[PDB]
Amino acid sequence: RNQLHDLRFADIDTVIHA
Amino acid sequence: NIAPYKFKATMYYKDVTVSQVWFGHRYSQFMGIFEDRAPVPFEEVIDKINAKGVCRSTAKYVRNNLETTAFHRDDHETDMELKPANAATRTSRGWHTTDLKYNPSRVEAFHRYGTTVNCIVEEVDARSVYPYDEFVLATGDFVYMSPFYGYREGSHTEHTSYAADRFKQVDGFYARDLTTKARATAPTTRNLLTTPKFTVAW
Amino acid sequence: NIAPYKFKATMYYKDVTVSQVWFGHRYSQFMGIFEDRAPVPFEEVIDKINAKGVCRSTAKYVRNNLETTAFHRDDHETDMELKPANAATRTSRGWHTTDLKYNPSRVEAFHRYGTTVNCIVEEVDARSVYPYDEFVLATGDFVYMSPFYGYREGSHTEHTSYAADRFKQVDGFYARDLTTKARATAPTTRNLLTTPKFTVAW
Repeated sequence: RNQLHDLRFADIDTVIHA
Repeated sequence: NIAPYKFKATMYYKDVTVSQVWFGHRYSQFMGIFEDRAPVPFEEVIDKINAKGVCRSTAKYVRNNLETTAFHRDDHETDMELKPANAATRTSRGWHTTDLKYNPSRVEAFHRYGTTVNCIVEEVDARSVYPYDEFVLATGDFVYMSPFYGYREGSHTEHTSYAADRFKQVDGFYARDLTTKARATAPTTRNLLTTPKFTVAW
Repeated sequence: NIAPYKFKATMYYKDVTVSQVWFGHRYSQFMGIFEDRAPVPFEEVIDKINAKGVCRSTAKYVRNNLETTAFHRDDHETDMELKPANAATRTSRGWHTTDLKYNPSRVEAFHRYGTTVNCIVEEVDARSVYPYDEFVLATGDFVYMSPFYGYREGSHTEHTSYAADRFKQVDGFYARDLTTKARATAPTTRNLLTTPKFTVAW
């Protein structure tokens, strides 16, 4: 459950840059 | 009886994440990331999450004896709507307000700090064993308070390790179902505890 | 059958470590250390580690939605030869490129940041249980992908939680033995997955 936090509550592939 | 006492509980916390980024001539690098689970106060859990299904875009809490205040994207306070989390096999229901982590804009040869506050609420299965003076959560976090602690009918005699101001009991509490946007027809006695890293309600 | 499905797997990751040091009048202190496990891309695992037994001296990966690039000792990209790790009782084979952690030179009343990138490759024993939709590694890291996932003979129907671009399958893969500098005489269907914190090959 703890390791699923990133995959459950966050985007893993989206990249933001400027 | 060897089976631990199992009961349903709901966790409330904000994933405060402030990262330091170094912008080079042709690359970007993380000079440091600080992740912290900020608890949600009773006022927000009742008047904002349960009452309207929204979380404040700021995290105000005490950490290392300091009143720290984190702002999402360094913007002013705003009510963020809670949405369901990404699907995961064999996992309880969970909701969050933010998905993309925020970082500062790119400025050459300069360090910048970008704060991210993502309100998170989850339904976890709590477990306890004799003498039932404390219980754990599905996330592995320990709660040093008896599950039956309260102000009614002698419940005040139960074990407790947190201060009096860190616990709150609400009578006639109508749980708001964030997914189906519904209100329970049964008034329930809801207990609330603000741990140093999260807020649990059962 | 209660015994979990056990199979051999190889992990690939770089221990990105950037530390902040404060140089006083007569002492040095660590104002902050940020440790992160950067995954190794498929191109480097195939064309550099397996093909030549070397790792790039830079770690390019995505973290908190940002394309971070870490350079070992802030130097230009260079091919680092992999060497065996220090001996340890009851431990599988492992190799690394760097041993000494790097810190900035001493300059008075000034903060400095020193980045360290140590490519690490290890052979870990993977375990899985029914329905075999995911597996764990000897390091305790979970991999949310079926061990039998693939593009051949209906393997695409297996469970997977990562994006399509995060998985790669190579046919006729000749594993390069970094210790005895040998090439296996048996082609295998090597699978590769780039997790957010490491790259596993089985």
